[PDB]
Amino acid sequence: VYELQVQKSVTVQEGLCVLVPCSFSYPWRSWYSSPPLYVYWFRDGEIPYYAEVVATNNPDRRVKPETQGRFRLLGDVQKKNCSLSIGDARMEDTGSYFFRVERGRDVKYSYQQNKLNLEVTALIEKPDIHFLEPLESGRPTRLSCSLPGSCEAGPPLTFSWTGNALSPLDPETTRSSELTLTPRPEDHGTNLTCQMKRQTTERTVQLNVS
Ligand SMILES: CC(=O)N[C@H]1[C@H]([C@H](O)[C@H](O)CO)O[C@@](O[C@H]2[C@@H](O)[C@@H](CO)O[C@@H](O[C@H]3[C@H](O)[C@@H](O)[C@H](O)O[C@@H]3CO)[C@@H]2O)(C(=O)O)C[C@@H]1O
Repeated sequence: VYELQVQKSVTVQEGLCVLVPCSFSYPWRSWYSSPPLYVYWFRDGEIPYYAEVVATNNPDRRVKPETQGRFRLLGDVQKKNCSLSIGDARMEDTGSYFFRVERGRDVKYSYQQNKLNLEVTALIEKPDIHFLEPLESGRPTRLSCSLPGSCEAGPPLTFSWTGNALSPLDPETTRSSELTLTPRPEDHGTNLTCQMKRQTTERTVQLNVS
């Protein structure tokens, strides 16, 4: 009657983030005496009684400072959902984790047979630059630099574009995610680069000003 559905292993590039679909079941006498349902996600081998959750729906249980903000229980706990959202991954998060349910004095149980093995890899993916593809001189167009599979989980990502085609403008307006520019002819073929840090990921593109 105590079942938990979840893929056993998971992977994420450092700094990025992933969602772990999870479902769970437990016996419920189901009558009016309906006490609160509390769920926890702990690190492997920690004792429910004395550990800080990596994630929990209990508003009294303290959460591991390291996982606060990055490990969140998506979906509805009252609806078999134990899905875990893991953001701004860290090599440190690498490890095993188990899920626990507690409801009333009767329902108490750790799903020790279904641990979640999270593995954090090194960040390879580089940012992205998007636009309409006009590339006409004397015609301003905005660019959108963004990193794939990222969450607004941890500390925001700092932008900064580099290039010779940036001189014809204010060094200030060169920190946003988006950016406009009236491309010049000397900018055509220029090497522009968008950098990102969470408070070495670069994307350098040759400008095609027609
Ligand atoms: C079965 C049920 O209705 N709920 C039990 C649960 C479940 O059997 C268990 O969660 C399934 O994984 O066990 C409860 O007691 C356990 C709990 O106190 C944990 C806390 O650490 O310890 C468990 O025993 C440990 C033992 O202390 C260790 O020395 C050993 O290395 O591992 C054991 C686990 O295999 C207790 O069984 C629970 O609430 O989790 C009591 C529920 O009634």
